[PDB]
This record gives sequence, structure tokens and C-alpha cells, in this order.
Amino acid sequence: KNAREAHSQIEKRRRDKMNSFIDELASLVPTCNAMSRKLDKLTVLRMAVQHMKTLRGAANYKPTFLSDDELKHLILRAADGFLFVVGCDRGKILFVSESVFKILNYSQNDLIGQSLFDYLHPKDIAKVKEQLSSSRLCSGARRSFFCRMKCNRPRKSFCTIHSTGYLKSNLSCLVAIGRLHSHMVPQPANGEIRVKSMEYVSRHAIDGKFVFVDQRATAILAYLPQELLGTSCYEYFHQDDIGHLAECHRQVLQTREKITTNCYKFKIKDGSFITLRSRWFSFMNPWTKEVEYIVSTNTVVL
Amino acid sequence: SEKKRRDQFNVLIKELGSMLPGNARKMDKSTVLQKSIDFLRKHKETTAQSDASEIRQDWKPTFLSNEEFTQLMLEALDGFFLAIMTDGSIIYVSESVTSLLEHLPSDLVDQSIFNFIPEGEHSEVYKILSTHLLESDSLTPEYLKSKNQLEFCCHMLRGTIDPKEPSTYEYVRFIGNFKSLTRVCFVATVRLATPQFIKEMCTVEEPNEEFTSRHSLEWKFLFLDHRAPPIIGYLPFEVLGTSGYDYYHVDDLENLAKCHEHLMQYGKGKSCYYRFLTKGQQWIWLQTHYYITYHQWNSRPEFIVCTHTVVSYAEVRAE
Repeated sequence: KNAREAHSQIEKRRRDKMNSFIDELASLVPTCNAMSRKLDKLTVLRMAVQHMKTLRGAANYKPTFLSDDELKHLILRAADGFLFVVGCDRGKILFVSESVFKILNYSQNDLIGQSLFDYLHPKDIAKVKEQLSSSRLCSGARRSFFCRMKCNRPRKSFCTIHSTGYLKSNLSCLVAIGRLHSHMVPQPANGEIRVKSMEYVSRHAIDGKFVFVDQRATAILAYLPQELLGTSCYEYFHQDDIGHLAECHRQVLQTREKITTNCYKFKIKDGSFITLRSRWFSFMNPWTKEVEYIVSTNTVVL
Repeated sequence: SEKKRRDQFNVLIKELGSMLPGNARKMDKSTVLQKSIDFLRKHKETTAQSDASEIRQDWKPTFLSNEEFTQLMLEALDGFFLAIMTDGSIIYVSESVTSLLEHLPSDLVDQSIFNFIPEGEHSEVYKILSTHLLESDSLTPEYLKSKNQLEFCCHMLRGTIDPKEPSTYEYVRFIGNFKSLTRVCFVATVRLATPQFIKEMCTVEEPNEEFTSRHSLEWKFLFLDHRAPPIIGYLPFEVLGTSGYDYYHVDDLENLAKCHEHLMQYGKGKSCYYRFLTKGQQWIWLQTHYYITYHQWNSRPEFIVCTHTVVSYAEVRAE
């Protein structure tokens, strides 16, 4: 009716305005906008409410007062290195963050789809392969290792990258973060404040040959483990220290007590020397009554 | 049916509006939709014009949850989350703090952060915290404003298992922002400057995890059951024939040897708490029950059966 008319025009105008709002809203929502199929108004509204939850919504692994977006920015601002996902089967790089270009000087496009092994130092392909062999991120799924990866523009065609990640699954893959660590030690500990010193553990056969070295050793001495293993500790000691050290060696074989060496110089990979101090003991296997190895805790000295 | 869709619609609109910033709580469907569109839009605009280009960078793969990406990144970065009132009172801290600084979250929460920073560094840090005060428009999220972003370095006391060792510090870097609460606090990712490549796994994610091995009379692995790989990473063939002692933490060797002597003597035993090196280069804390199996006919020792329990850092430290 004529009377009801003006009112039903207010109704149609409010309805059209509302629908246009829902369409705009939908275009702003990633989830909604993506879908090719048209969405129902109530569903666009539900999805928009959930997205809005991730932005301002609404403690397990994050404080209750932070939204998901807040947590994301908080983490990315602190981020370093690059994330990569490699297929365990064939070693194919299924993904890599653009930050990789900063590290290796390769872009995402360069790497995605390639075989990870084409970008490793040949002497590392095997070790990394061992890492990909498979066994809410569980301790057993964790992988962590150094290797040398090819840098685009070069003696500097490789850089030592440490990767920390977990094996993940229809396809099994490694999701990891690779970081390029700075070797040298700036901010040498101040006098006022007792700071924890850097250390690494090595184990040695009776005659001094490296039979084990821990991951921290690559960080400190720049050698990869396979480079030290099977070689004699005496190859690395500075000649002025060889005498003293051999004397501690001979002594440590004669006792079950810990022996602490004097400071000494150790030749790292670039041929320079750092200063270490080691605490040694000959561990005896109580089942065999035989010395299993000399266990050495090596502390970097300022 | 129209009343049901109208009511569900109203519920959605009211929920949407409740999430809207500002003092005024607008109820008008139209107003709420307008303001929600404005918010999402200012958020795309801001996240596209931010200072840190790292926030726009492609980092996390779609198939990876936020939770897992956060755990992974924090591990890789030797970092934990920390939220402290401008007062200096810690109100939140990530579980990973335990593997990085050897404090339990309960040691930190409801405590002053200054108890963990050398006194010489107190005033400066006080400044950082007290100085910055900002008012945020409803339209623009506080954490998106450059003025609210901040980084600074200082030392933080490490916890310990033995009180004897002298107080020892880690140089760390706070990367965080100021945020308002329903007071004002500073929330940050705290990263250790000294990379930690090998750390202790301080919580048993599973309610309880357990696995079995058998060792020879030389202490070499002879058996590792199907429960072990999801815990320690290694498949049996990777450790079989290798000495158990290769996997123990240096500081535990001595004690473990003593336990084994006791075992050789009595035929049964329980180890002290000790650390075992997983394939992924984490120390997990274990406690092991042992017994020697003897040959059915000649009665000589044949092998040792070991039942390994994974234990939390809280239990190890408690005693």
C-alpha cells in the first residue's frame, strides 16, 4: 500500500546496504575471498568472525592476552635464518622462505623444486641423508645438524649452516630453520658480570685421536665433525703447548680423576688459533674394566 | 525459520562488534559492519606499509600450524616469550625458558625481572620500561605502531641444579612491544646471544613415555624396542653394537658407572636421573630400571634388561 511504501523502501535500502557490507567484508577476509564458489551471508559472517578472532580474539604456548596475529608479529620480528621444507624421499625442496636470499643468495624461485643435495658440499650429502631417514613435535622427530650449503656468488661458495627442525608428514618431510652463525666472539665477558663460557665436548681414543665431537665444536672451531674424527688432537695443538698437553694426556691415562690442563692454543679451520682450557678424564667402562675413551670438556678462554 | 536466521545473524554481529576496539560499544548491525570493514582494511594497509619487511615475508608453510611454527622458530632462535608489567613484574613466560636459562616458569611468574638482572643494569632497564607510554587509537593496533616497537640487551641470571656454582649470566636481547591490558605491560621474544646447539628437553609432552633396551655385558646395545625411536630418534640398527656410554652426558658418566657397579653386584637396580642424547641432539632426562637376565642352564649373566622412563625437569630438580 502507498502508506507502507516509504517503509518498504527503507527496508529494501537497508537490505541492499547490508548485502553490500557483507560483500565488502568478504573481499577483505582471506578465507572467503579465495573461494571461487559464492558464499552464503551467514557463512561469510561466521568466517569473518573467526578471522577477526585471529586478529583480536578472543597459558599453553602463548599468553592468553595476545591474539594469534600479535604472536606472529612478535615471532617474525625476532626471526633469523630461513625456513625450508625438504621431502625425505628424494630430497626435493618443497618450500623455502624468501629470507633464504639473504643467507645463500639464492631466491625462492631458484630453489623450490630443486634437489637439496645439489646445494650441499659433496662431503655433506651423506650426513644430511642420514638426517632425513625417518623414525605437538615429538623428541624423536627432531633433527639438528651442521652442513655446508652452496652460496650463489663466491672459497666462499659454501657457508656453514646449522639447521634445527622436525620430521613431518601424506608425504614425509623435514621442516627446519637454517641459520648462518657468526663464529668470532664479540662482547667478551665484562669484569662485573660472571657470564657462562662457551664449551664443547670431545672424546678421544687412548692415543689422542678424535672419536667424537659435539655440535658445539663446529660452532667454535668451524670444523665439521667428519673433519676432526679420526685425526689426532696433536695436529691442532700449538707447538708451544704440545709438551704440557702430552704430559696431561699421559697423566690422565694413569688415574680416574679429572685433570685440568693449562690454557693452550688450538688451531681452528681457517688456520688461526683460539685459546682453550680442557678438563679431561679417562672413563673406565665398569663392565669391561677397560678405558673406553678420554672424555674432554673444552672451554673457550677469553 | 526466518526468526532463527535473524537471531543467528544478530549473534554473529554482536560477537563481531565485541571484538571491536574503542570505549563505545556500538550495537547497530550497520555500524558494526562498517567498523569491522574499516578495521580489516586498516590492518591490510598497515601490514603492507610496516617498517619491518620481515612481517610481510613468506615464512610459514600453509600446512604448518601457528603453534608448531612458533615452537620451531623459538627453538631455532634460542628464544622464549616473556611478558612483564611496566612495574617489572613477570606475568608470562614460555616453557622453553627452562631449557634456555634453567628456571621453572613458576620461578619467574609473579616475580620481579630485576631479581634476574645484575643490579648494575637495573636503572637503564627501569628507564626502558617506565619511560615509554603510548596511547593507541582504536583503529590501529598498538603492536603495529613503530613507536611501540623496541629492542634492548641485558644479562639474565641462569638457574641451576646446584646452588654451589656462582651466579652466572646469559646475555640476551628483548625484541618486543608495549601493550595495554584489560595496566601496561611489555611483551617480547627474548633471544640468547650465545647460540645453544644442545639443550635439555625439560617437559614430557606425553603424559608418560617409556621405552626398552637390552645391553650386552660390555654395555653395548643388543635390543631397542619399537617405542624408542619416537622418543630418542634413532632406529635400532643405528645404535645396535654401540656403547650405551656414547649417549650419556659427561656429567652423568661417573654416577651411571656407580649405578652399574651396584647392578653388577645385586642383579637389579634403579639408576639416578640422567641425560640421554637423542638423534636430534637434545638431552632427555631419563630414569632407568635394570635387571640382569641369567642363562637358563649355566646361570651366567647373558644381558641386561633396561626400562627407561622419561622424566620432566621439574622432577629432576625437585630431587
